[PDB]
Amino acid sequence: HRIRHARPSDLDALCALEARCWPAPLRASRAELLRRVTTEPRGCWVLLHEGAIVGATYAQRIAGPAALAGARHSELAGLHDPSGAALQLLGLNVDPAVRNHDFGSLLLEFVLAAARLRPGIENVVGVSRCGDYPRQRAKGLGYEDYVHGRGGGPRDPVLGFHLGHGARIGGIISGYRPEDVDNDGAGVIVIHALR
Repeated sequence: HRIRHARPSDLDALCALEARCWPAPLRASRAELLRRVTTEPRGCWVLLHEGAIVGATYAQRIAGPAALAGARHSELAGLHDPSGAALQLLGLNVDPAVRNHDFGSLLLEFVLAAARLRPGIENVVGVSRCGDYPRQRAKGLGYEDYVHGRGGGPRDPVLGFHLGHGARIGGIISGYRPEDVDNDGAGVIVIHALR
């Protein structure tokens, strides 16, 4: 394994990794993937396995956790605040063929460790999602109750990824990502406190 900063040359691999991790409606464009790496150059990392980019994390520095209120998924570049006290996770992709390596938790704990070494960063936040909500929507369960685990069943795997490491839920953004039908267009704010 080897983790390094993302470079504009990795764009073809970052798009290839994006296509394996997400279906067509949920894929970032080549322009957006380039927008992230060039806007926050020292805030994006790639994970190399067998000489290939099997993992990628994007992030930008914004004002704080409150800046995500009523934010759309596509209209996120405007939040960039280089003097802000919080680092926003724009994405964390791990190739589906390397899931048994637990590389996902490695990239997350790497970002959390790198953010605690940058002066001024107080929180690592992001707008997560639910991977198995439609099975609960058919049971009558609401999104907010399912997200907060008040339904009785186990926590959502995509949310439990951040909850398991130490993230607390910071709210739900209605209509955050209208093409994310499995989440009813919603988005869950997770907050990784650092101190």
